[PDB]
Amino acid sequence: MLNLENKTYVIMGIANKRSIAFGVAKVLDQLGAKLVFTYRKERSRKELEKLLEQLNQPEAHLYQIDVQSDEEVINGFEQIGKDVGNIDGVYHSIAFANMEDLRGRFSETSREGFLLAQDISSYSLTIVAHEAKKLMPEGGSIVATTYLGGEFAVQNYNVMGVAKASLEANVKYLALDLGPDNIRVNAISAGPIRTLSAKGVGGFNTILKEIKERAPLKRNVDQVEVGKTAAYLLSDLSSGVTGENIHVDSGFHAIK
Amino acid sequence: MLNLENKTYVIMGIANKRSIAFGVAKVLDQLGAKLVFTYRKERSRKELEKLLEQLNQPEAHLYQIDVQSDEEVINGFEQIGKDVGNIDGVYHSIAFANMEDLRGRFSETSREGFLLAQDISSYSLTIVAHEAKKLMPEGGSIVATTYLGGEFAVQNYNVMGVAKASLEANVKYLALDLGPDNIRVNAISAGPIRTLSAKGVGGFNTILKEIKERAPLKRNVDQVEVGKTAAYLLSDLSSGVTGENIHVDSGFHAIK
Amino acid sequence: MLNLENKTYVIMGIANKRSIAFGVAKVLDQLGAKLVFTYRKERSRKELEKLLEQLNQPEAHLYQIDVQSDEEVINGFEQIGKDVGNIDGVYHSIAFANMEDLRGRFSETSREGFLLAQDISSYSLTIVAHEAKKLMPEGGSIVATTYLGGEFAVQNYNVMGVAKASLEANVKYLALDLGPDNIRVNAISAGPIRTLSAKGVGGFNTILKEIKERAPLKRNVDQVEVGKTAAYLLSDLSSGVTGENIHVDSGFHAIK
Amino acid sequence: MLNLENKTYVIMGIANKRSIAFGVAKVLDQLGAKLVFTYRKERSRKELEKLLEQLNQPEAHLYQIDVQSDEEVINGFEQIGKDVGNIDGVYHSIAFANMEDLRGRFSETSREGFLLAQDISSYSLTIVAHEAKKLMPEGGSIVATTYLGGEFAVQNYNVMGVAKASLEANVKYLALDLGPDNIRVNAISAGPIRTLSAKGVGGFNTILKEIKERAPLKRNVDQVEVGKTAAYLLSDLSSGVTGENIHVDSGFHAIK
Ligand SMILES: NC(=O)C1=CN([C@@H]2O[C@H](COP(=O)(O)OP(=O)(O)OC[C@H]3O[C@@H](n4cnc5c(N)ncnc54)[C@H](O)[C@@H]3OP(=O)(O)O)[C@@H](O)[C@H]2O)C=CC1
Ligand SMILES: NC(=O)C1=CN([C@@H]2O[C@H](COP(=O)(O)OP(=O)(O)OC[C@H]3O[C@@H](n4cnc5c(N)ncnc54)[C@H](O)[C@@H]3OP(=O)(O)O)[C@@H](O)[C@H]2O)C=CC1
Ligand SMILES: NC(=O)C1=CN([C@@H]2O[C@H](COP(=O)(O)OP(=O)(O)OC[C@H]3O[C@@H](n4cnc5c(N)ncnc54)[C@H](O)[C@@H]3OP(=O)(O)O)[C@@H](O)[C@H]2O)C=CC1
Ligand SMILES: NC(=O)C1=CN([C@@H]2O[C@H](COP(=O)(O)OP(=O)(O)OC[C@H]3O[C@@H](n4cnc5c(N)ncnc54)[C@H](O)[C@@H]3OP(=O)(O)O)[C@@H](O)[C@H]2O)C=CC1
Ligand SMILES: Cc1c(CN(C)C(=O)CCc2cnc3c(c2)CCC(=O)N3)oc2ccccc12
Ligand SMILES: Cc1c(CN(C)C(=O)CCc2cnc3c(c2)CCC(=O)N3)oc2ccccc12
Ligand SMILES: Cc1c(CN(C)C(=O)CCc2cnc3c(c2)CCC(=O)N3)oc2ccccc12
Ligand SMILES: Cc1c(CN(C)C(=O)CCc2cnc3c(c2)CCC(=O)N3)oc2ccccc12
Repeated sequence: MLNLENKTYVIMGIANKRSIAFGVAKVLDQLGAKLVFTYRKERSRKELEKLLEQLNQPEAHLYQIDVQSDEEVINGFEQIGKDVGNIDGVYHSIAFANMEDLRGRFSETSREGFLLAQDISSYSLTIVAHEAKKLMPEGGSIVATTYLGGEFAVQNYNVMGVAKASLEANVKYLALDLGPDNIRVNAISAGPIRTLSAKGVGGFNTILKEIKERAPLKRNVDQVEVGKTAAYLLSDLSSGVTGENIHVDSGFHAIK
Repeated sequence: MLNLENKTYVIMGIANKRSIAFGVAKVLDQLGAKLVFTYRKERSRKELEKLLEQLNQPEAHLYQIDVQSDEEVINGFEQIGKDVGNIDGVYHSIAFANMEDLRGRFSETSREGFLLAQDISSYSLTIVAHEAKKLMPEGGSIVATTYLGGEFAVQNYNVMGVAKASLEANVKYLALDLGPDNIRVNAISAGPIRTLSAKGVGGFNTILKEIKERAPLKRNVDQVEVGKTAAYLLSDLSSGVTGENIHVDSGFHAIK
Repeated sequence: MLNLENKTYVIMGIANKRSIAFGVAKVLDQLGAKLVFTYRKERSRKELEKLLEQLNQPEAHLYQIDVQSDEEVINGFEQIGKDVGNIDGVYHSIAFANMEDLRGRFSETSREGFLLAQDISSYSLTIVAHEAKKLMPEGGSIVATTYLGGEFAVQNYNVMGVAKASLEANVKYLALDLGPDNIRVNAISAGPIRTLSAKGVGGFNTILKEIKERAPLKRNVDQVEVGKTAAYLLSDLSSGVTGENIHVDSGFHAIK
Repeated sequence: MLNLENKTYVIMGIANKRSIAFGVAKVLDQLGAKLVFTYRKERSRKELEKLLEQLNQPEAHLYQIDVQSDEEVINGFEQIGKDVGNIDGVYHSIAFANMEDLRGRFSETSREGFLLAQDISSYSLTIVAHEAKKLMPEGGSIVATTYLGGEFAVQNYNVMGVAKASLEANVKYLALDLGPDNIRVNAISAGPIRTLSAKGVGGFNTILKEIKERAPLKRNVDQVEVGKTAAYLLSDLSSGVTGENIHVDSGFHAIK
């Protein structure tokens, strides 16, 4: 159990050493997995290669995939299959909204900002799952990252809250559709973590303080803690579990 | 309480006599409310006028608003304010997805089909709320229609399930944003009803049969039953209630 | 709709003018309903009679029923049926735990304290429903009062939180069992209100302050607001609604 | 990660080879854990010893603890601490209701039957947690078994449904109370499994058939699958997770 030595996972959404998806990569790597990484723009390839040398993987497998492009997602997973073969799962950690939409009054959200968030943060999972399934003929596990703001209205989270609720339903619909193909689809609801996606978010230290003061474990979580739950979900330990959303958040989801 | 004689409501999404929104109109009308109706295309105006004569309203207030158009939503509510004055609330009953997306494997959903459903079925509430609030300077109530498929993966509901989950989160975010303006925003989760939106949906009679056999009240609900709950939500009876999703479904939501 | 003139409701759990159940009584009374009141101990009868003269009911119908006694519940509803006839519904607002259990560490709860809370705060609904149904041969509506602490762990609520979760499940099981008899069973999740049940609860003003600062309506709710939702639930306006838990809490349930 | 060689767990509620808790024991045992077993009555000791020889544990640690007795729970965990030392966690799989209460109309449930179910199926976790914490001075993990009938009204589950809702809230309150002591408390919501607790349950094969036909994985789960999720929850893989209820049910919780 949990020896991932002959398993291969595609990880999407690493930006830097603080990325939640890099906590996932470190844990899967320590368990022996072969890892494939995707990134949005060619400008990020070098820093990502360099970051990933930390894992000492025998081969650096990196692919430019902008999930806004059908062509890039299809072509990318096809190239992954040609280069590395079939895979055992996908870790999805991609989200975006225009910054102006993460501070406004939500009622002022533009149509374009709303659809943009849905496209990147929710639809991306659907097309990734369809293309990744082609590499998983004997089944596999797909995991997406979410936040409690998809379950409750959190101040400022605004359009991303609606995008995460969409993502969370996307996970259940994919679980239903792909279950017969022995592909499980689950989410991790991570507590707040200081990453690049916290940059420009006002009052972020106040959010971190509230968890510390109120959550059952009276502390915040980190990327490795999300990564350990991701290993469980990506592995056969979680074989009977699908369409689930596991909170890795020091118990915050359970209190009011 | 519940005398709606000096109140005005805008109702969006009546297609015909079987529309859920027409059950809402009949109940509000019987309570004495003045009603304003919107419709998508000019081709539908005459049948809608004719249908609405059944309510014997002293004045027929009807406006062409395609919620896919920012201009039409802004201009429409502005014209409503000029013609009838301030309003007390809005009933939103608008949803759409391409039919091909309501029978597929969900994983095969196109980007365009996904975003289309989000645009009409979820974003429409956001822009309607922003424009309607301009007519509600002393506050008001906004109600949207949803389905259990936004909370759970239901077979075939597919892209509409993700759109309804988005709508349901939209309701909570709007409730948070507009609460300080004394505007409440709530949803009704209606059980299945044979309307125009059931047309082409395979196995619809099987869905109706399952409710009859399994729901606590052992019967299906109707449009007037949704309308009675909509009156409660649109009126001051529900003054302490916002961001809520009330199931009008014979108890089906409560069983498994 | 909502003319309750030829309807009779039994209200259980009024202690004084601040009781949530008295907000319910005032609203139902203003709607024209005939009301029957129960109370635990004979010592409370006079103050309750006096309090209830405020409603100017043509007849004072009051019954001593300690819900810990099967005999008193059976005999009480039987006497109600003999004196007033069949009823249209029951409003249940009864809860108790030993004070020592509402401040402890929850893990230190005694077996006796735990079972006491379950007995009064949850089982009471089950036996009341069974005895009340005998007075509702053409159907009716039963409503119970709950708190968000039954859905989430709230500090200090402790054994009452477990008792309310039990009550909330009791409501769904009763809804399923009694639905075929056209008896609906629902809960109201009231926000915090300064009543006799807040007495001795440390930090209660802090709880009230958090709602004011964080809930969508940025204010606390009152007993009349709960009473207006109770009228909706007790009346035919809510005819398609059962096993539901409606939050009357300024939207607090919808945020995090 | 997940090497449980220097860890000790107490497992409560094994009846025979089909017990969910025995699936838990097999998985933890294969991971290298030392196991301690409890049982209700001395009559069961021999069959349990014999069953447990299958695990080839170097020492057979078995204790008679009837969770209805405060003395037996306190004395039992105290004896466990004296014999084996500190422990790393507890797996709780104990439930009971009178059979007459699992087929009735729920509204006919006796006070004694209701409280009995609460006592064994819910309060037992509270006292076990308080006594077990004494053996976990550096922290630990407590896991309880639940069923979807604690979240929704399932036909016939009746008083056990209310008992499981109570258990599920018990888990959140314990998580809050014990979090500062670095003790995590979580539940597993297992899908239906043919065990001794299915004996006498009418229509059990129909329940199993519905999962197979409707759940995302289109199959039922087994005791080992619950055991693998229990290993995750009992180990440090789940370090940021508490007050959670993980569904091991082929995705059934996610559909309607
Ligand atoms: N940071 C937090 O507090 C939490 C974040 N989350 C969620 O976790 C996920 C990842 O968050 P992060 O905080 O680790 O984000 P960050 O470190 O900024 O990584 C964002 C990645 O998302 C990528 N990304 C963003 N947009 C796109 C796109 N259109 N196509 C492809 N990738 C895109 C972004 O470029 C970048 O990856 P690449 O460098 O591989 O491209 C997101 O889904 C986020 O919503 C959940 C709970 C708490
Ligand atoms: N029928 C059912 O089983 C249930 C439906 N619902 C929901 O109820 C709402 C209304 O459903 P309905 O079943 O009454 O739908 P229907 O009678 O077909 O009315 C649809 C309306 O939605 C309108 N509509 C659709 N797309 C658009 C658009 N882009 N802009 C403006 N209006 C649009 C459509 O034209 C039409 O109204 P107008 O004739 O006023 O335009 C929808 O939100 C639907 O998702 C919920 C539970 C159960
Ligand atoms: N106060 C609050 O913040 C909230 C209370 N609630 C709930 O509302 C319900 C009523 O609360 P309250 O705050 O109005 O309580 P209070 O005004 O103290 O009334 C308590 C009643 O509950 C009665 N009661 C208590 N125990 C028993 C018993 N064993 N048998 C019969 N009645 C019992 C108590 O005596 C008394 O009524 P009578 O005077 O009619 O007997 C309770 O179920 C409570 O848990 C919910 C949300 C917020
Ligand atoms: N079987 C199923 O379909 C499911 C069961 N569950 C739950 O799983 C748990 C265990 O179920 P099981 O189906 O494995 O039950 P079974 O194999 O009959 O074991 C019951 C144990 O619970 C014990 N038990 C029962 N009552 C008591 C008591 N008062 N004190 C101490 N132990 C008690 C019973 O004796 C026996 O253990 P011991 O032989 O160690 O004593 C229960 O909490 C049950 O509610 C959840 C989902 C699906
Ligand atoms: C917590 C929390 C986060 C972290 N989190 C859970 C997120 O999901 C962040 C998602 C995100 C998506 N798009 C952008 C940004 C963040 C900032 C930079 C940018 O230009 N676009 O973001 C918030 C935004 C507002 C309020 C709270 C939060
Ligand atoms: C129930 C139920 C409904 C009713 N319902 C709750 C809905 O929300 C229907 C929404 C809907 C949206 N767009 C379209 C259609 C229906 C049919 C005609 C069309 O061209 N587009 O629709 C289903 C579709 C699949 C499965 C179940 C259901
Ligand atoms: C809010 C809130 C309440 C109000 N509420 C929702 C309740 O349900 C109160 C229930 C209650 C039950 N039994 C007793 C008392 C209160 C105080 C007096 C007594 O001797 N026993 O009580 C709390 C107790 C602790 C923490 C928060 C709260
Ligand atoms: C599923 C399912 C189960 C399995 N399950 C999840 C359970 O939790 C069973 C719990 C249980 C508790 N007490 C007793 C029994 C079973 C049968 C023997 C006895 O004398 N008492 O039990 C049901 C009972 C009715 C309906 C469905 C179910």
